[PDB]
Amino acid sequence: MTPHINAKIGDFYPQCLLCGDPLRVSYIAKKFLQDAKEITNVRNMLGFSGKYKGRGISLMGHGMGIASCTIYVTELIKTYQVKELLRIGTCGAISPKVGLKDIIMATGASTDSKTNRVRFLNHDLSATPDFELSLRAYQTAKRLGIDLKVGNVFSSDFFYSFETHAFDLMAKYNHLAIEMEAAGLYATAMELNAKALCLCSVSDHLITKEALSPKERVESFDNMIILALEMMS
Amino acid sequence: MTPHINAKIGDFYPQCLLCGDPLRVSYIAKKFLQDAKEITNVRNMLGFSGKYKGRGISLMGHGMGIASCTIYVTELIKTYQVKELLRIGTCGAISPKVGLKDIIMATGASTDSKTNRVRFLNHDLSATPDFELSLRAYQTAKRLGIDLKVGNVFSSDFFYSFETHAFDLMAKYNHLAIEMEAAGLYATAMELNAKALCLCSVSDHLITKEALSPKERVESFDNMIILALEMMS
Amino acid sequence: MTPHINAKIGDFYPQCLLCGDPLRVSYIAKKFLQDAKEITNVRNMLGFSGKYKGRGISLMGHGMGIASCTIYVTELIKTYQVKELLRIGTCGAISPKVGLKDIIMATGASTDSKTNRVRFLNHDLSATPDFELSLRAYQTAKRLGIDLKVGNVFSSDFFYSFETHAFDLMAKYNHLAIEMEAAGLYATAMELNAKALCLCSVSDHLITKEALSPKERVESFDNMIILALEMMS
Amino acid sequence: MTPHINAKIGDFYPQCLLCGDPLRVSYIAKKFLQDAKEITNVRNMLGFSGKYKGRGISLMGHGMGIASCTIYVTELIKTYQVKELLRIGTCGAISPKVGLKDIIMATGASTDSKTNRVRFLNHDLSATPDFELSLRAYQTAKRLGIDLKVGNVFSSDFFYSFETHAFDLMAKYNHLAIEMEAAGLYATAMELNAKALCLCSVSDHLITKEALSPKERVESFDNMIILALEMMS
Amino acid sequence: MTPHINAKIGDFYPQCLLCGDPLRVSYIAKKFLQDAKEITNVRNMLGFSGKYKGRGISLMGHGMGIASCTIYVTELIKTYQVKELLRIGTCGAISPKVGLKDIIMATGASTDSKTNRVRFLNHDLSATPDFELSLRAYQTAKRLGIDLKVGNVFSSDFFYSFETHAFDLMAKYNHLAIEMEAAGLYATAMELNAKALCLCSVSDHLITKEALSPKERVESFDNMIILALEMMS
Amino acid sequence: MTPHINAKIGDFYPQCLLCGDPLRVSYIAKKFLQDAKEITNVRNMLGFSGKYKGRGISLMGHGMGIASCTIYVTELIKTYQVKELLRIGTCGAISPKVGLKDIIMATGASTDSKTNRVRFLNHDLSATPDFELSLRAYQTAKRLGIDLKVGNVFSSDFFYSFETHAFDLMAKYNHLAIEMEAAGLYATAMELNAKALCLCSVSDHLITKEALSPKERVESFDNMIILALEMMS
Ligand SMILES: Clc1nc(SCc2ccccc2)c2[nH]cnc2n1
Ligand SMILES: Clc1nc(SCc2ccccc2)c2[nH]cnc2n1
Ligand SMILES: Clc1nc(SCc2ccccc2)c2[nH]cnc2n1
Repeated sequence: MTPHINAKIGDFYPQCLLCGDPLRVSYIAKKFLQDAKEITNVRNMLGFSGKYKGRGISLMGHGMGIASCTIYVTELIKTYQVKELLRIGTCGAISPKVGLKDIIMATGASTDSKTNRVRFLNHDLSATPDFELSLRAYQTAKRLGIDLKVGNVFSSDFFYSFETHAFDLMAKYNHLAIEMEAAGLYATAMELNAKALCLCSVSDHLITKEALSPKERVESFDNMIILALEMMS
Repeated sequence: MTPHINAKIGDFYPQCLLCGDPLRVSYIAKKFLQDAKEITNVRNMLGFSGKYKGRGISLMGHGMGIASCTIYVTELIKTYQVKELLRIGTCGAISPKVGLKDIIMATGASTDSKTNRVRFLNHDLSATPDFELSLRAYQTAKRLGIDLKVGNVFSSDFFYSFETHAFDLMAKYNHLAIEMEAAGLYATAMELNAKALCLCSVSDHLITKEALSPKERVESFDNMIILALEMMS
Repeated sequence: MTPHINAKIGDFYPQCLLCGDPLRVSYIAKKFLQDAKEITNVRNMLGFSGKYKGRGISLMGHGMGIASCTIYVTELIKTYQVKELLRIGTCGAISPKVGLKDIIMATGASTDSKTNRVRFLNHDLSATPDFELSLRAYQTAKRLGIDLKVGNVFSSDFFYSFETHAFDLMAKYNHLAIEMEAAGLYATAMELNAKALCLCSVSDHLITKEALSPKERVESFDNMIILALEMMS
Repeated sequence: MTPHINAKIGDFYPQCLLCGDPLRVSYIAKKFLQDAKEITNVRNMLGFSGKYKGRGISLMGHGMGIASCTIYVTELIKTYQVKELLRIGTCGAISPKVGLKDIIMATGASTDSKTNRVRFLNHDLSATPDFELSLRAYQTAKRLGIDLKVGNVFSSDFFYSFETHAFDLMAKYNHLAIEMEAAGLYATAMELNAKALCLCSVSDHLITKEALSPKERVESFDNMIILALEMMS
Repeated sequence: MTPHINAKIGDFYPQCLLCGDPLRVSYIAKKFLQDAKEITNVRNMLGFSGKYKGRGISLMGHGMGIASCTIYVTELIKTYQVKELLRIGTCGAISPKVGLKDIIMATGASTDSKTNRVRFLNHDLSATPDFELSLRAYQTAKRLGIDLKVGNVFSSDFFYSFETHAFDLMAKYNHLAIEMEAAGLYATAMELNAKALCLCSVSDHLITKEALSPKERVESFDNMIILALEMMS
Repeated sequence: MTPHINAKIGDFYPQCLLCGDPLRVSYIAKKFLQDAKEITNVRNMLGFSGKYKGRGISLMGHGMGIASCTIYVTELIKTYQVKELLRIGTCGAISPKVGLKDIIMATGASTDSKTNRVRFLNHDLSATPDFELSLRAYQTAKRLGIDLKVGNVFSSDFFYSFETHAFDLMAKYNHLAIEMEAAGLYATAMELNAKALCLCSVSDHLITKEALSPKERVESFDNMIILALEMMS
């Protein structure tokens, strides 16, 4: 066991879906998995293992922000032997190319965090997902007829940004939305030689000023959840 | 009313005790408060309002990491009108000046985060608590017979550090322990003109490798809890 | 029409293949294109327009280094209306996952340059290629029987590195090879909403010290050239 | 002896008051100490030892700026065995919370200097005073009926700032005034395990545009001087 | 031989003139040198050796940007034994002190590159030329009656700057013009204990909006070329 | 008229000689000037005006450190209309190219300070002297039979360095000696369009550990003083 996960070694399948919200994770387990079992619950951060269309898959909450996400992903890889990590989170749209509830695949995660400079020689680590997972997401979305939006996200240490004046510049450089964990997921999976990808659905729109309720952030994104389950089967 | 808290405006008392672990918040509510009511539970991050010696006291979990802590503290101040925020938690000791079950009061929080540079003109923000609250902590601790250890902590973006070789230098510069949120708590409270303080309990020494027993950990944390509840009376 | 290119507006096809060495551009024009016409030669940096399997294709040299590459790519997009830019070249391998005559597709370009910090709010820009172009490269490579190696490259301001001790850490974080322009190609193309990609051929392994023979180098580079010309068809 | 102090070892008492201006130091010796002796004068930087209410106390000039202050404080601690260092300087008010000639106690010293990044792993050192000295200053001011203003100061390498547009932001983050040495005093005393505190009286007001003459900067601050002498007795 | 120069050891004279444009180098060889021989041509980057007034002198192209220039200068010094390197390039005027086609001697080369921080402890390397070469240029210009403008240049990684709003500030700090290689020439020659100087003629004026054609950038600067040849004889 | 200088406007001649030590300024006034009058003494930082060979010459102390030097130099230029500023002092040699009683002329001043980044867009300012003044120094030194050693110095915020292991790298890059103000003198004078230069005398070699005798130190410094006074004639 680890300080933040109280499952047994082997309780996790090698493929794991992730959300920051452990209640979205619980929602997915109850609605979409067969024979789902809760396998961890330290700090109320739930994780589960179950089956989708006969294939074992795990689910795990990763909390909010790069530091939190790095903790759980690090332990999932090094202790629990997880090989493929698919984040399915929420994000704030800053580009006019996307609308509320669109699903974005993050081809790269820019950041205002210092974590990657600390990791990577004080240089610019371009944090990126595994290409095969990215390809699988693209192909599965096409097979399902889901309009997958593809581009960079900006992973911030701030939900309440001090730099909103810079969002248009971010969008000009192909950042479709802002969230807070992808760059940490990506850099941890690069560190540890694991396969990771980040999808996020648009829960807030900074141009149109739209925002979903907390309940809607759990329940409104079945399309992104089903996309994730299909690509992992 | 916010994406991360679903309490009604007015549910929070203006004095709030915070922990990273929402189950520790739950423990405090059930064991130490009278008439405790759960008031928020988005993302399983529990908060409560109750009374201690007739005085209204709120409790809120804030998760792991500066970014997570900054979300909750910002919303508590700006939406729920919280005025005093007392963070309690455990911390890994790195200084020979502290030992097991010591309680540290952080009069400064250094960091490897980029957040305060983003907040503060790319310069060095000295992240400090409210002085009156620190004085209140010192006077209450003396009246309870607690020998408070006072110094800096180091707030890291990394639980699994890449710089363990630097702990000794940290200790030389009067950093007694490492944790992961104090600098964000303090910078947010300075931004927003609120009173904040961080106390942390030594259950593990990262240098000597000494660790408390599980019943000593419960006992040590209860002493902290009482110190915190007494200074909010 | 620009200080560095003396072609007439309209001389460039909207799809352009790029190399750092203008003599390699010349080699490609004479060996692989039909009706090739030299269209620019300022500073001896040659560019050409010709046809491959009836399709119009342009070629342009860009010199060595992010700053040099950014000049040419900017002018090609903004003045000559180039829309797709495929960079091919050699790169020094640093990862045990690649070997001699492997072809790498860079889905991210890290850097020791300050350019992307200057472009991007002093934060970390994740410099990434156009996803559709990368997918086109992967599908074309499979149809030609090429096993494309996909990962990051590190774009350095230094040919003669002062940080050779850091190559292993670079490789750990999924940097397969080092070159000197991809991060600038990618950042310029994101700035200007153009589609860009970088492929590089392994003729030298900087770790194992293995090197191709001069006829193997020609042979390896021709395979790249054909892959590039086929994806622009 | 040291390059910058020509006193004998043992000439300094373990408690020392500091000013940047050696003529304020001389003023204090003549007006407030019994049997004051000049004990050092290299570079015209005067230092003294004498008695206040029967208790031995020393005085020393530290010149202007972090670099200058670091030199004298370093030598006072390592060669002359000084244990408690109380800076009593001047500062420029940037916050509407304070007026001309108010006395500020610096709970922390933010800075635009690079010295603490050079000292502290290129991270953010939150430079802070010794808590017991801070407490003593608070209690002595109360006993004397002095209205001690308490908060952060910003220690700058610039008296003539290039960033006056940022002063309101500084004040929002609880920086009451700007001066040029506290962060260096604090970081040197943290380095060397000594007790330090910075008090400063407001000699310039950046909101009301007030400014004292050079003579007034020596002679107008008896209240802060007497506060210092009382807390050290 | 080196990867970027295919001359024999000894083909270069110890004194070498440099331009970024290998066609300006070729122009000088044909128009001004006796018995000029082309001695290198990798990547179309021409170099020559010939005689001026009986004295052997070499010429070499260095391409565009600090990274490119660093490659050729490094190899010229370490392999080809070049002792004195005189850059005679072009630049964009940002100061009202100079006009189109003025000749500037760069007493120092500021930069937005990270290369010197990577070279020099992450501190500020003030990149400067050899004083004796500077003196020789001053004296030769006086003997020839050429009005040599003297001050700093700013060496940028950007020809198309994202910071034009800062050019007036640059000019205030005695930066007469902007170019892209001097800081790299200067830092490489400091690294390797060689003598270097940068002269540049104004080919673009950012205040008056003037700009020369590509042909004029080769042919309009005989005065700077003859100055260079005279100081090296 | 300023917080740090109490001379009357007009008391300063437009040519000023500067030293960090005000007692050295005093020494020069009494030994080398005619009709010397003390004109300022705030903080014991003495300044004088007198004549040398009938020419009016001012002297001013500037203290230790870039921040201290910048205060005095700014006030001298902006309030007292000083136009030429010649700094003389001692410096610790770090290069094998210089030895005891050599005099160095600093044609560049590197630094570990953040001041020039704050002044100059967060980029690298190459801090350089006025060229005409440097030429005047070189011509006067030759006429007096002095073999001036010309190169960079390193201006540090630290007298007691934390980076002594880096002195050799400093020396490699043509830093002949270390001192603590030249970069600030030079940056202030470039900001304000004044002519400045720094000469420093080698009385200590920080590598070889050789040191002058106290009478050799007086003798060496007098030779400097005469060189300075002669170039201001
Ligand atoms: Cl950093 C980030 N920002 C947002 S919207 C920020 C936002 C804040 C205030 C007002 C409007 C919008 C997110 N929505 C889901 N994940 C997210 N991550
Ligand atoms: Cl950095 C600093 N600034 C000031 S007022 C700066 C100031 C400069 C120009 C005009 C008005 C005010 C101080 N007064 C006493 N100590 C101090 N330290
Ligand atoms: Cl960085 C640099 N910039 C310029 S003018 C830039 C410029 C760009 C766009 C429009 C007007 C001017 C140069 N001219 C010769 N060398 C040079 N180096």
